Amino acid sequence: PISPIETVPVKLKPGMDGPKVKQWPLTEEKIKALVEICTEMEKEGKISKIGPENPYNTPVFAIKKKDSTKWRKLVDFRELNKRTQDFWEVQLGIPHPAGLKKKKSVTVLDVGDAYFSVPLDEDFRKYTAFTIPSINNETPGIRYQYNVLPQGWKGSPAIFQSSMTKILEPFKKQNPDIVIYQYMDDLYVGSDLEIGQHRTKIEELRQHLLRWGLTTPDKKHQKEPPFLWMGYELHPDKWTVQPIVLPEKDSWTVNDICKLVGKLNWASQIYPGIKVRQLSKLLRGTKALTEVIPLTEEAELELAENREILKEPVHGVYYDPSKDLIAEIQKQGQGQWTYQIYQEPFKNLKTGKYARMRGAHTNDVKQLTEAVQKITTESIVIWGKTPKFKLPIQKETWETWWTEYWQATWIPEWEFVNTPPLVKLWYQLEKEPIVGAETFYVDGAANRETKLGKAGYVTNKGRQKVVPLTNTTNQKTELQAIYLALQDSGLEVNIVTNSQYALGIIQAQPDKSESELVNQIIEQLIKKEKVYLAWVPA
Amino acid sequence: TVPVKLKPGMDGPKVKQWPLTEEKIKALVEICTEMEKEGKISKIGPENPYNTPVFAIKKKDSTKWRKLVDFRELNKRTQDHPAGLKKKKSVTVLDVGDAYFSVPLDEDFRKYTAFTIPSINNETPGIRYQYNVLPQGWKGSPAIFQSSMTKILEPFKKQNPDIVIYQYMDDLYVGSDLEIGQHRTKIEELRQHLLRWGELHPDKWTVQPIVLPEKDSWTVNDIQKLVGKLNWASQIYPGIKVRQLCKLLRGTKALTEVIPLTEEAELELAENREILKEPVHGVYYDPSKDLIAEIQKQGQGQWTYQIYQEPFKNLKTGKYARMRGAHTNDVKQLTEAVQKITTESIVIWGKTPKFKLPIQKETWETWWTEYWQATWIPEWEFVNTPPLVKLWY
DNA sequence: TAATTCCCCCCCTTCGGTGCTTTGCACCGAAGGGGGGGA
Ligand SMILES: Nc1ncnc2c1ncn2[C@H]1C[C@H](O)[C@@H](COP(=O)(O)OP(=O)(O)OP(=O)(O)O)O1
Ligand SMILES: [Mg+2]
Ligand SMILES: [Mg+2]
Repeated sequence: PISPIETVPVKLKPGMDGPKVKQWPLTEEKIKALVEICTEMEKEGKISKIGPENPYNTPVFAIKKKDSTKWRKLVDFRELNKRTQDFWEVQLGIPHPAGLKKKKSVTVLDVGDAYFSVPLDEDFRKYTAFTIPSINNETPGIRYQYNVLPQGWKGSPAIFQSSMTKILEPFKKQNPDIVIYQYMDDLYVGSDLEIGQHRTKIEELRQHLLRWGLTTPDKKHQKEPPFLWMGYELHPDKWTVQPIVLPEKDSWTVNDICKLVGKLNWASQIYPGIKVRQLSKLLRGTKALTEVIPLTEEAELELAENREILKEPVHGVYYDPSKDLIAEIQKQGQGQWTYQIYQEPFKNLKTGKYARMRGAHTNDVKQLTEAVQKITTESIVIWGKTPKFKLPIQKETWETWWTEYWQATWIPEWEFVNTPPLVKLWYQLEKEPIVGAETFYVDGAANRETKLGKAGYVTNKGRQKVVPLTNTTNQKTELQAIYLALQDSGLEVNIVTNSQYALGIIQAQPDKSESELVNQIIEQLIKKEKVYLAWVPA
Repeated sequence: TVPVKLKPGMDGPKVKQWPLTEEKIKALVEICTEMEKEGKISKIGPENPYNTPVFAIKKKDSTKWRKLVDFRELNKRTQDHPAGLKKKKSVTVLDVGDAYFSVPLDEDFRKYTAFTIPSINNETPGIRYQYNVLPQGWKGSPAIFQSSMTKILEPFKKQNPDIVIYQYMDDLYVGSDLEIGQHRTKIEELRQHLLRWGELHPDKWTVQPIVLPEKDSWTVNDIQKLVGKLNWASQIYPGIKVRQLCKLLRGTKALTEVIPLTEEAELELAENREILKEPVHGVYYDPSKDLIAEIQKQGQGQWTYQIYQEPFKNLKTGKYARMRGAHTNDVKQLTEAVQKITTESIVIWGKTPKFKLPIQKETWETWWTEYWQATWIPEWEFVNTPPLVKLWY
């Protein structure tokens, strides 16, 4: 039936009238199902027949309902959505099974015909009119309007979520020792009661829901483990993901690569060691989503490793608030990191990866800090607290990094774990000039019109070298001059430049960059033994 | 007093809510249930398209929680100084924010004061509330209680027309020239007077000068380090020539070579030291323009800051030394420095400054709420490039 | 063809803003596209 809950008042934007879009020609097999569904809904009173007093119209269509022989009826409300007032969404995330706790009794429930059990605002019903075209040809068409929440409207989900919360609140008030997770119309109920006393509480909840016009059919009422919930399989002592199937083909297109990357990203939440960078690099520069992409050798190796990782049964465990949260981080190379969150050794609560590249130039310390921050934020949403970190970096390295850095940075309570490869800085700049070494006053200028430039130097001993350049900007000749100084010198060298841009790049101690000149300079800096950089105004 | 109306052409706040920890969620739920029970806030639905963030802070030495709302976007869209508070021995700040929770808010305007409380692990969709009374944090809220405010502390004001009181947001700054044991007694009398009817030292503030290095022997590198400082300082102080110190920097020489100073260069150096020991002339406060505050990290728990309205025209320069989280926590020290600078700026001029924080965005948004202990929130932006050699200050 | 809405995540691409002086080069940050998952 229809809930006696109050309706949410809605309105149109000022100056907008309403849609008048005509209906596109529908197929016969869809038309018959639409007619049957509409007849049933009109019998139950969810839609109302409309006449020649309503000038609005909006096309309708239908799709298939998951693993069922039923149909889902939808309306293309794009114009009405354009002219409809703005809402504020109340759903802020998705519950995770790793955030659950161990309960002695569990039940999963689903509400049948969720949207069609919530009334729609009376003054807004005239804008929801639609027409069901005749089979082939016969009558002009039967015109209806909606009395309940339609599927396809921009305001329906928030209204339904608020109404469901309002309905559920009184029951949760009187039973504070029963855990209820609600997502849209899906309900997960957990308790520490005996099974016999758990069934009675479930029946009382079902009666309370029915009193408000919401039905819970026995088809989607789960009573025995394992339980299917939000794409996961829940067992009494462990949880896992529902089976993930990877496409197995010999010719790959851009769309197939996109879907495979998405599936691997989804699977990387419980399977440890998933890497997608080599597969993801193939998406750069391609345009059409049907173009055959020849797989490289660095991507085939990644695919072969990920395929072997997913051949083993992997499960998680539930949260225990009486213990500690431990997150351990490992480095995989090429700016990729993995992490595991657990409470007891060799029993993971969850796993994850981090491979974002932020900035033109960076080192290993900054990426580790970014990964720590991301893990901290994720652990606050799921568990509400920050874990203890196990980082592969020496305490002396972090101490000497954060004290000399010009920004402010911090890492929460952590301890060092000796698992190679470790995080370290590859070179350091002298704080004082080196006595008994060449000075290498360098310079470089360019012309902005011809886009031509030069970069040279001179030393105290008397050596000079000038190298003309081409197709370079003004702030590239300075880097070229610094590279020239680093090349034609010994192991210990002073350098005096005229540019703050190059000095600011170099002083951050990068080890990777998107520029080949900076990458050359990084290797030349690692090669040397003692380097000092000084700036002088022009 | 019927606040009415936003700024012409503006719409309203539409800011999302950041996640919180379990203790903060529990405290917020406990506070909001009691607040709703007394008619201060009311539950709303999704048809209200406005939102502002909220969180909670534990005040020092109180062992209780306070709820804070980020009413920063509402303030800029809303339509419609004692120059003796800086010269005062002891100044105290008192919380008078609890007074606003008796004056109701206009029916037309309360839709803009909407906020959402999240849940741990997203077990339930968020719960929304809107204010029925004047909220704590909005700029137009004290400007309504002000007419009623001009009459509460009058039986304490005309008695002793020496104490200077000034109100910003929810805070009352009260200052006198009494002893630390008698100023406290007068503040206690004011507390009693407030109860029945329903420690800063500004004189210890000084600027931070620019000091030129003093040495007996000067190398080529040392001279190069000095000319680079004088060239930058010539922007703030017009009249510095620095044309003889660069004459002995001609030619290619080893950085560790000792250059004897010419007497002409010595005279120039002494005169430029003399023109650096005086305050800058030609800088005034424009009440219409905004204030900008820059912070630089110096290491070993030392920070420097500059407050100015126009580039190279500094209104104040200062240095902050650490006291909590000693060389262990950096976000804590930066947060404390920001709070201190904001407090100093409210006592003078009157407008809170806009901060150029020397931090990354994500770490700040992650960790700044764990140490904040004020009731106002200044607007800020983050810098990314290295500022300079940073030895100017 | 084939058609809808809301939420979370990842990865790639464009354009606007800033600001250093270089007046347009270099760097960064949002919004949009594709894909995964949920109802
Ligand atoms: N593809 C979709 N488009 C629009 N709304 C959708 C879609 N899928 C789900 N919803 C919304 C509307 C549904 O009423 C609500 C709950 O989904 P679901 O339980 O699968 O369907 P239902 O409750 O209408 O039918 P059933 O009787 O099979 O449970 O979520
Ligand atoms: Mg379902
Ligand atoms: Mg359902």
